[PDB]
Amino acid sequence: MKVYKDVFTNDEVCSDSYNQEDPFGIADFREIAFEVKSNKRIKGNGMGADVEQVIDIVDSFQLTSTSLSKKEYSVYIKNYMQKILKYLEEKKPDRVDVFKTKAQPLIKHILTNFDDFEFYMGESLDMDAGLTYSYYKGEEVTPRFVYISDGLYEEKF
Repeated sequence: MKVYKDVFTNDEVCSDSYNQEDPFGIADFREIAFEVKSNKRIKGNGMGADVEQVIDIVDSFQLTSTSLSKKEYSVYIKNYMQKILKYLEEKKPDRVDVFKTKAQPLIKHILTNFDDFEFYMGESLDMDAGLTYSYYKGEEVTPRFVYISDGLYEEKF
């Protein structure tokens, strides 16, 4: 089973146990991002309850939700993109051009719709590493999680 890890913290944030789809249903963004549909999970683990309802992705990869102002996010994302580009030049130079080119419209899409998102840090809680984005599509009852693929690397157990 293949797992996806943040290139900076090495936290696991997704895996092939989840089917990947086009981010926001936009095929043109698949080149640098993908999304997965989450589902409810019972007792994944305050004073407790008998039936603890959680989101499978969050529980599985031990993600922690985090809130932040739109301005703080714009600052964070500008630096995170530079950090990824620096990383790509050093380890995956063939991705440098697409990322630089395609990142802008994806980020502009997120910013334009900033209030529709929840954000998640991985296990290391590193505010400088990648964030996983979550949103509810139409009238769906569980969220979809979007990942910026160049900020991740693949690993096999």
